[PDB]
Amino acid sequence: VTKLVLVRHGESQWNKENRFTGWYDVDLSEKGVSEAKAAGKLLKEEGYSFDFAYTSVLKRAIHTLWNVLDELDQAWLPVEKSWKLNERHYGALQGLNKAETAEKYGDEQVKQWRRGFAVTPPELTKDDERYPGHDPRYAKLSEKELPLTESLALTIDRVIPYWNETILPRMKSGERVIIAAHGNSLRALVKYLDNMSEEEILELNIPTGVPLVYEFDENFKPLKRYYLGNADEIAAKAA
Amino acid sequence: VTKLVLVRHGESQWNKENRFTGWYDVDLSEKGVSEAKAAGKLLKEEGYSFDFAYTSVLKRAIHTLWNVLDELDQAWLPVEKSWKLNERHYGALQGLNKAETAEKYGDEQVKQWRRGFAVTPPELTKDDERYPGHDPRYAKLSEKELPLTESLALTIDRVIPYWNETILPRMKSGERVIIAAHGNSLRALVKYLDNMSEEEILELNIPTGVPLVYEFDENFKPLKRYYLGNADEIAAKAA
Ligand SMILES: [Cl-]
Repeated sequence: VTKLVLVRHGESQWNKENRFTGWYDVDLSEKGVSEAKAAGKLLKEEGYSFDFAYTSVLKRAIHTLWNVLDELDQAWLPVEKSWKLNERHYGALQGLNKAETAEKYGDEQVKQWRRGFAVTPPELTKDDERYPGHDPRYAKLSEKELPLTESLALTIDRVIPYWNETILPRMKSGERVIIAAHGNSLRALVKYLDNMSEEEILELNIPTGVPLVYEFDENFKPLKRYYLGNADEIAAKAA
Repeated sequence: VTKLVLVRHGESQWNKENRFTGWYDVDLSEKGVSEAKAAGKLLKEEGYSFDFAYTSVLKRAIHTLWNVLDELDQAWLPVEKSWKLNERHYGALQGLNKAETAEKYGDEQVKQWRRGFAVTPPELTKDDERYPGHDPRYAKLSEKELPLTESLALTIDRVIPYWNETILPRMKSGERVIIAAHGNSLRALVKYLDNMSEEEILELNIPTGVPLVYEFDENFKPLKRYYLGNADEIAAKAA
């Protein structure tokens, strides 16, 4: 049995401001730093250690991973940082306040923009300051890879091949992997591993700062998955 | 003209205790964290940015690099962490107090153990708790690669091939490199780049927390090297 550990980052400064974030590279709040450190200490105490780590190119995830690795005394671990694990891109909604947006355009419209499976937020133009093409960390991306907007469906289209092309082959080689990433790139991955429908994934929100452990059989079929930590605290956070 | 930036980490807790450190994985003090952050801010203000970073597997160097990358807003940068950039291994002296050692064995003997070019500190045995073979981050090393002790000469024997086999080819490919490392692994590299003799390198101490910039010609021969920062502060630190 091979284990995989997933961790969603904690509170960012834009979560405190209630803003759509997407690929905007906002930092963790002090509270989200504390959540990362608590997750790493809990992993140590439950006896987990790793051989390799994946994360995104967004600092709220990278800093989560760095804090977890420090609590494990594994700052030396090999790390790969990939845009393919980035949060869903929120198009022209990036930076707007969610409550103000719901007031101006309607609650139902925001519910569709946030959670309709293949519904896309309104698009950026390439001349917008927020277009990823202007940012040096995406220098190697093609037009087609640079998003103007993403739904969960489009997020799935880029996270699952990376899982299949890169992360899963490394696990098959016997390496113990940790992934530190984001709400919708982890909803994408969990939808796939758990064979969930569109209707099922609609309801799922992964709790922040909570280790999610997958067990895989000899054929790398998932056998079970579970959270580490205080059950009442975690289940509340998942709501 | 291609540029390379070197940075030595700052004060560790064992530097404050005046202890031989070597491969012992001690953390930065608050003062050494501040030095890392100051070096990164200075690099930003002087207009430097990077495409790739190398460091050791020792957290005082890794944490220096992480703080520098945060000040540059390049936490997303690809990082390679290699034991081949580790500090010189201090053998059985690791953990001892330098002043107590000089008292018990003599000042001249400690001067030879610290700085005789090919003089080796007294050796560990493989059963010692400090033997690197017991530590998971060296799992892939051979007996021959696991040190019992190192002189500067032996440090050179492992740092320069890594430069020639790995770092320099990446620079030739047009990538802007930063290296965050240690006193004697950087003395090894500077001896080589500056074509210094044994007598010359004896005197050289690279100041901590100070960007050292190399310029390379079209044939990757070094053309010049210089420090960034306040000259009086740096020259004092170099003493
Ligand atoms: Cl890293």
